[PDB]
Amino acid sequence: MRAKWRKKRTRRLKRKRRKVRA
Amino acid sequence: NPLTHSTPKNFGIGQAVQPKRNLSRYVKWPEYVRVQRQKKILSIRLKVPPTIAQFQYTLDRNTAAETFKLFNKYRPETAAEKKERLTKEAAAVAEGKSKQDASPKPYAVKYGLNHVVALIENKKAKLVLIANDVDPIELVVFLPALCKKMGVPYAIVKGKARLGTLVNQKTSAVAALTEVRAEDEAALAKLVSTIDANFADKYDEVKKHWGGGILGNKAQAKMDKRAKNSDSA
Amino acid sequence: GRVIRNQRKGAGSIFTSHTRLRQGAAKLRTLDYAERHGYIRGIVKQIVHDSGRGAPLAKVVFRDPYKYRLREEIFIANEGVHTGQFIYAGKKASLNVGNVLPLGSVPEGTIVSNVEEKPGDRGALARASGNYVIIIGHNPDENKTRVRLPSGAKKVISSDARGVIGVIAGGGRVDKPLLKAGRAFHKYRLKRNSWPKTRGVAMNPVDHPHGGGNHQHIGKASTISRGAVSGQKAGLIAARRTGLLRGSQKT
Amino acid sequence: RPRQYATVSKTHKTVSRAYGGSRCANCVKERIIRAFLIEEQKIVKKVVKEQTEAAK
RNA sequence: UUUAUGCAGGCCACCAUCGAAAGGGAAUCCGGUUAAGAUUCCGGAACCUGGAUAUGGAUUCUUCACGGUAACGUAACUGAA
RNA sequence: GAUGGGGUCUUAUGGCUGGAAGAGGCCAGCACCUUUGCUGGCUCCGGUGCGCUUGUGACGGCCCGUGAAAAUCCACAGGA
RNA sequence: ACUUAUUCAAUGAAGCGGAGCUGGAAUUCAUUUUCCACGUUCUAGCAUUCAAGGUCCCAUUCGGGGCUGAUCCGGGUUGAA
Ligand SMILES: [Mg+2]
Ligand SMILES: [Mg+2]
Ligand SMILES: [Mg+2]
Ligand SMILES: [Mg+2]
Ligand SMILES: [Mg+2]
Ligand SMILES: [Mg+2]
Ligand SMILES: [Mg+2]
Ligand SMILES: [Mg+2]
Ligand SMILES: [Mg+2]
Ligand SMILES: [Mg+2]
Ligand SMILES: [Mg+2]
Ligand SMILES: [Mg+2]
Ligand SMILES: [Mg+2]
Ligand SMILES: [Mg+2]
Ligand SMILES: [Mg+2]
Ligand SMILES: [Mg+2]
Ligand SMILES: [Mg+2]
Ligand SMILES: [Mg+2]
Ligand SMILES: [Zn+2]
Repeated sequence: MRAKWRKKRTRRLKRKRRKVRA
Repeated sequence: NPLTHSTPKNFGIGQAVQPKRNLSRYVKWPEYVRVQRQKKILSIRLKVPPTIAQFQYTLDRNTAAETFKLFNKYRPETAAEKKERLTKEAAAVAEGKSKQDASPKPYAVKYGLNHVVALIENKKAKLVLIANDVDPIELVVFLPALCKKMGVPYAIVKGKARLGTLVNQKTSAVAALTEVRAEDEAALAKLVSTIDANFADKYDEVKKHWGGGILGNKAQAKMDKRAKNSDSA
Repeated sequence: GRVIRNQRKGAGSIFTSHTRLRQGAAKLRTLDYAERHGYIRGIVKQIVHDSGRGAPLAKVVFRDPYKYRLREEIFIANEGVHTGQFIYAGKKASLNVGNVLPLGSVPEGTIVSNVEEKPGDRGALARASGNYVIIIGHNPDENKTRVRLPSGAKKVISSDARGVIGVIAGGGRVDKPLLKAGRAFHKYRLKRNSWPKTRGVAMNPVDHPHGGGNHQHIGKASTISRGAVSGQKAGLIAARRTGLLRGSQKT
Repeated sequence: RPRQYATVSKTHKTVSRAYGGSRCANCVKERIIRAFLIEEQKIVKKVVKEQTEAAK
């Protein structure tokens, strides 16, 4: 882990900024 | 300016990690690169018999430029111009019934190995250009001696690809002017007066000289270091 | 007749060396640039025991000069090397116990070990416990050093060859009796299947040249020609002499 | 066990020092001391080897 | 953000695969239940992995926490190659 | 840098609480073709040990024997 | 004797050869013949982000690029035989 964990972290942050873009 | 500092790194032997340098001298190349380099190395480490390196004295770039400028005036007809030519000749034999002679007589450079060899044997060639990079060299090693025997002038020139672009091919490996127009026959004469001096008149002395036998850089430095070692007096 | 035991040894089915508990091949550092133009410093992190080997090993850590990383070489530990010690390997290295100076840069009488035959094979000579190579002399012209080997032989190797300064640790091992087939068993159990050994004279003639007879006896002479063939070389191969060695051997 | 360290927080796996969960406190102390001391020694070696051959 | 995923880049040099139902290894227990099944079904109570994610809490105007001399502590208290 | 005085930590393990008494167990009484139940109580407090088995810890002995590897997971340095 | 055939060995083919700087010795018999060097040795630390700096451009801005830092030339990876 820590690698898929970092990738999940960046995926969640990218989804958060992409949905708050609007 | 007061926030920056000069670190400079000690790139000594045990001091710091070396920077990225140009390691092109130490690249492990593929075998095709290695063979295509070591082949030309081996072709000069050996004493080549004079029939080879009767090549390797090529035409200088000025005379090569002017002779290709001459040869480009006499270029074989491409497919499109040949097609409109033959349609014109069909129309001409339809209207006038001319014996396929409405089209004028061609003036084109003759090419193809067997073709120009037969032309040389029949003494119809006025000037022959022989490419220097033929990969079986035995396709053309006999051509200079044959040209000297038949008395036709030859020139060993750089680029079978250049001859190929001259005759609308990829490579041609040989070219020959067999009949020129009166507008530049004098240019052909002043050109051949230097070409024969470069090749034909130097033929019986290049026939005796063995080329090759050239050492590498490290071995050359080693032998001349031994020379200036023996030069104590 | 059958295929005899020493003839079977070369197939390497059950006669391979048991290499499960070995730390790796104990080689010298590669002669890259630093070792032949200056020196480089490593550190002995741990001195460990190697299975099937009488001499202890030393895990020396160097820095890679071209990439940011750490390289770990396995040296054979010389007698006196301790943990935390700085090992200096190179042409400009100082003459101390544990350093890997080339043999061209050491004076006569220097005691070295793990010596290269040709520069770049990373240690071939004097690697057993307690052994060492003496430097007899140099030849600057025709750059060769003459050395005395543990066998008493005198070799002439390149002065660019390297060697660890000192004596291989673990010396005096064979001065202790094993006292026991069990101890010999446990010694060979981690080297290879070469123990116990049945005498060929106690076998049958299908099994050995010496086998057979109503008494245990060899029969023919036990000295075998060097030009003999496999299956015949059972005995003293190409013996120049035999019997008890009295007097000096005229070495 | 090594997989269980993925479930606990950072407090259970570290202390609040440099080389926290990696090195001992005394080991951190002695390597700090070694760093500072021999960098000072490197400075004084630099200035003395400079000034000797600057004079000569 | 014609848009697909090329071109922008950047990192990386192991270098197939098979090989343990006793080696290594993420995580489950109790009670009950059938003619014959159970750490597998029923009831209750948990745990791990993977993925989505919002709220609370924590932290910040001294931007990425404080306390303890210290060993260290805590609910958290960015960290790529 | 002992003993001593004061603290820090690993939580194997053990204790209390939750889980959880509602479960399970032991009894009593009331019952009825019957599915058969239903209703009550009690389930508490200790002690011992060169004991047996097993796990673990700190040690000590033995070796020319020093007694697997990888996957996997975490942490640290660094400062993008 | 040579090296290019052949053969041996290593490396993630990284520093080969020649010349040149900058120092030391060097005797120079005119002006320099050469020869040695040409960043690391009390200490179980650290050393990585095309490298900081200097300099020159861009169009300044968020930065970007070149040279030097780190001497040139030969592309023979390096030896042995
Ligand atoms: Mg055996
Ligand atoms: Mg026996
Ligand atoms: Mg018998
Ligand atoms: Mg027999
Ligand atoms: Mg017999
Ligand atoms: Mg008998
Ligand atoms: Mg902690
Ligand atoms: Mg498998
Ligand atoms: Mg398994
Ligand atoms: Mg298992
Ligand atoms: Mg195991
Ligand atoms: Mg059953
Ligand atoms: Mg269930
Ligand atoms: Mg807090
Ligand atoms: Mg105390
Ligand atoms: Mg527990
Ligand atoms: Mg048992
Ligand atoms: Mg190499
Ligand atoms: Zn420690």
